[PDB]
Amino acid sequence: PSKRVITIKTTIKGIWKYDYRQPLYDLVHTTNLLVTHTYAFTKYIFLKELATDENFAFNELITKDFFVEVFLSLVSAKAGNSERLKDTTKRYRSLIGKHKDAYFEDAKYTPISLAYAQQIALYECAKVQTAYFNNMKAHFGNRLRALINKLFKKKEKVESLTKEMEANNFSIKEIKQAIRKNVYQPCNQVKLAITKKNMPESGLLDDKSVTQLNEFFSMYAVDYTFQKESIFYDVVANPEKHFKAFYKLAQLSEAYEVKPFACFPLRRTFIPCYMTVDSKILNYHILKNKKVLKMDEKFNAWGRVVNLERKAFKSQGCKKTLHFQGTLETDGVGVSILKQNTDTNRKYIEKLEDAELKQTLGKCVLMDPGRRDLLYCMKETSRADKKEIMIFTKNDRSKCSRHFRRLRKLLQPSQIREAETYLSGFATKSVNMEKFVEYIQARASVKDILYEYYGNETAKSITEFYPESQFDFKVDQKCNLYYENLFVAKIRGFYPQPEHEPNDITLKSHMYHTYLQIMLNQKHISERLNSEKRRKIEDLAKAILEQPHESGHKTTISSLLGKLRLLPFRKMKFSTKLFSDNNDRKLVKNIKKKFGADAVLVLGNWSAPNTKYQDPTRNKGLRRMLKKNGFPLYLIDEFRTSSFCPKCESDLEKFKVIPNPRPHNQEKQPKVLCHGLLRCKNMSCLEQQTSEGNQRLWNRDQAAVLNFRKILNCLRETKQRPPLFS
Amino acid sequence: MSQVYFDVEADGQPIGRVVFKLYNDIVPKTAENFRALCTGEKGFGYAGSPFHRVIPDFMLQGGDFTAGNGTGGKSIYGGKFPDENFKKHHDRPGLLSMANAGPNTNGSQFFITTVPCPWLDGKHVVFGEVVDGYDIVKKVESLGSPSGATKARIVVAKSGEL
DNA sequence: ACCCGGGATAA
DNA sequence: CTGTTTGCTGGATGTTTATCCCGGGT
RNA sequence: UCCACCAAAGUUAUCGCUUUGGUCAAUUAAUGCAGGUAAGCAACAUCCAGCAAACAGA
DNA sequence: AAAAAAAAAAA
DNA sequence: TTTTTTTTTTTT
Ligand SMILES: [Mg+2]
Ligand SMILES: [Zn+2]
Repeated sequence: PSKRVITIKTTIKGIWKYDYRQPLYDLVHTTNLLVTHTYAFTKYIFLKELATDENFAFNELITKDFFVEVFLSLVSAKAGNSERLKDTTKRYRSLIGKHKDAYFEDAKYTPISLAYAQQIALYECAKVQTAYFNNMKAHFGNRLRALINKLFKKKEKVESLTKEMEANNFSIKEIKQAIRKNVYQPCNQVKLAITKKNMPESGLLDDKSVTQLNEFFSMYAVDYTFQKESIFYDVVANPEKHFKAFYKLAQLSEAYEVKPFACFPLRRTFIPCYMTVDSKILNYHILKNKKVLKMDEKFNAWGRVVNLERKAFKSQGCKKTLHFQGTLETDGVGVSILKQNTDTNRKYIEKLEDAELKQTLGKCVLMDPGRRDLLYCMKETSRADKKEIMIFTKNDRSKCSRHFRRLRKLLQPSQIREAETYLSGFATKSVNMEKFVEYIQARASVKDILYEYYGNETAKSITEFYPESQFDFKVDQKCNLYYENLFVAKIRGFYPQPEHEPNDITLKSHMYHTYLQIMLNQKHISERLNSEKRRKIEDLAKAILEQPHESGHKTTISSLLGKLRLLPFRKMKFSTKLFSDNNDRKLVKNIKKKFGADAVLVLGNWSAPNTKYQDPTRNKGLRRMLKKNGFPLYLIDEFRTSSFCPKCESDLEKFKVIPNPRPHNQEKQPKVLCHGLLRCKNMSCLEQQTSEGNQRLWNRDQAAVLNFRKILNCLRETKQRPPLFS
Repeated sequence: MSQVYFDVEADGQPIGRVVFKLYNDIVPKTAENFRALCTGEKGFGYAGSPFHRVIPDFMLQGGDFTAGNGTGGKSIYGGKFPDENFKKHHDRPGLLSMANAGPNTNGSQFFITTVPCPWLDGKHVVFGEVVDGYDIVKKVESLGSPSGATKARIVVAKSGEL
């Protein structure tokens, strides 16, 4: 039967028993480090073998069976029966050992004792293989086309021809035709020749390009022929026999100074990533059991670590057909619970029909998707005297993201900044041996500090990241208490105070003790400090009473509490996901409130491409979320929908000059033309006046939605798009 | 105008009683909330709530029955209720008013003024006056400090209405 | 003769 | 015009379970 | 290197414009929404390609 | 300038 | 059937 998987997110602090938390942290850290080293060592082996002999059989080694051996080579365990090893396993182990010692010295790494590491290796190597295959399938064709264009020197030839024809005073269309029939057509011929594996017609490429093409084609077998006479199709159809060639392609790109791309996937994030916790993994590593756990006890073991009666683990879906099957994905802070229904034992409005189009009368909502204003929505019944308008901007969605970004920017220790700047001198996506080895050494030089900083949530931390730092409590206008930037609690009886500015020494020296006492009782603060530090902190607080004027106690307490300034990055990501979900639900609720429960959504056809100097925009995900909530969503073209005046169909223009909207660019370009404000050239468009020259002013989104309404009405009345918007 | 009384104990030793008179006819809602908190009808009250801020010659404060450090306090109507009126002013000592973190942030915390506070007019609501036990109020105030920290733990052991 | 690990293969 | 760390958006592919045998204890 | 939401006005369906009146869960908290005893709803991890923020180097 | 979209011209 | 090409959105 059909299979579906539903994932539910939660936190370790909620479902995980305190008794078995540290083992989970240790397992997560070890697994993440081993996976990162597995990626690095796999790329190291591939580049070492391909950099010495090009006859190496690299295509057949991209499989989970080899990645598993690579992963296990990084773990120390008691040796088994070697004579029972599989034939391929022996070759994989020999190849790994050929470079194991060199890689350990390069990365300054030692094997980590981890018994029962087979399942973890399998789970991580499956993802490694998936990443390799997906990356190749995705980008092989595009990178091949880029290399083909570079080989023919398309840009250079185009520029040379254009600059030669300029001296002859040729016309624009003549230049375009000459470029088309002198550059583009031979380039397409070369494209076809390379696609069908046959060399192009003589003279289309120089000797160097011919040699490079010969080298590229030598990667494939002599008798091997691309299926359906298309390399771009054979890559998807039979990826297995292309990986080696892909590498060569990447090399050729670096031969032309093209921007490097990650041919070999690598894990570079220092924050621990999610790992799959299985029943066997839980039994062996977390429960520390030393005997086989069969399916009969499968759930009972889970009952000894987490509670299965909570909402998170309860059955879900229609008729409760989805059940938890003892598989989790956790990184020590966030937890993903998977539920499956089977055993684990191996349109456009212009193209709508009359019946569908005419049932939306009085329910259509016209949306103009912008960049800063994500959704400008207007209803059909909107009038000048009744504004049924809604605005959903980028600030509302980016509140939490910007807050977290500013927190990271301000709280980043200088040492981490220096480490990142130093590591910036070594590219990772390069396929050259020298650069990869240099990056390995550079990463080894700063891994300790980077992991300690980013693993502060669960890893042991001793480094002092904030030397010569003094912390003083502050209270904002809302009576919220902050240490430096860490929220403590809201004081509801703070305003009542004596006359303004009681600057006596005793008050300002003793309020610190009161604020410290208030802070220490907070759960989210106490849980972050162990008894060893808490006892000393309380002892110093006691001494502060005797001598408030002394500053040494404050410095000592600040040094002790410096741990609180580190950020929970994983929990920040979890909160970001929750904030995104909350924003989606808030938008749905606002749409259902302002417009109606059964409102029909009309959205612009803008693709919202990622453009330089602007933040990423959510367009496809927005439509998917809207449809998932039951809103009928239909696309309407935006052709000439913002360059005409709805009042009289006259053209619009930009006139207002405003300082640069972005403050940081004001010092460079002080003023720019307003983009969201337009005016109608037709003077008579505005109501009667004593020749004062006033002209109607429009917000571009409002004009766009009005033109959308015009188009919808024209389609309803005639079923054809209005001529002005053809 | 109903009256309410509290029993004050320092370090487990009773020290006196304070008798209050409420302006029910002037501020009905705040007076009703204070009476409910004093009588414990709503399942929660000032019983055991400490005086967490005593500033000598300035004020005594209390009413935090959820955290005991000024960060807690809830009213019968919910988290907070709007200010009712300002028909009374801080012109004489012994006045009992509500502490707040700004407009429309009234909760359960209350305070008693030992000296005139003309600068607090229009910022907080006055809804009671001390009718007896002002000597006990001064006795407790003598144990206060400028920062508000009390030299000993002072809590309300019993409360009642008359 | 009995029991206790722990790597490795495998659908 | 590039690089490191983080994040936002979009595309693509998965999400376990006995059984065998050598070495050790003894 | 910043900007949460709802309404009036300069004003004309007026701008990363401005003055006002109203809301504040602040948050380095936690599975979220909606319901009052339960009860219903909600796809997550990795990699890759673009873009954004801090710094560095042509 | 720079990314995708509907639809037309060219072979 | 496939590749450029015209016009427009968003904003710099
Ligand atoms: Mg538009
Ligand atoms: Zn007009």
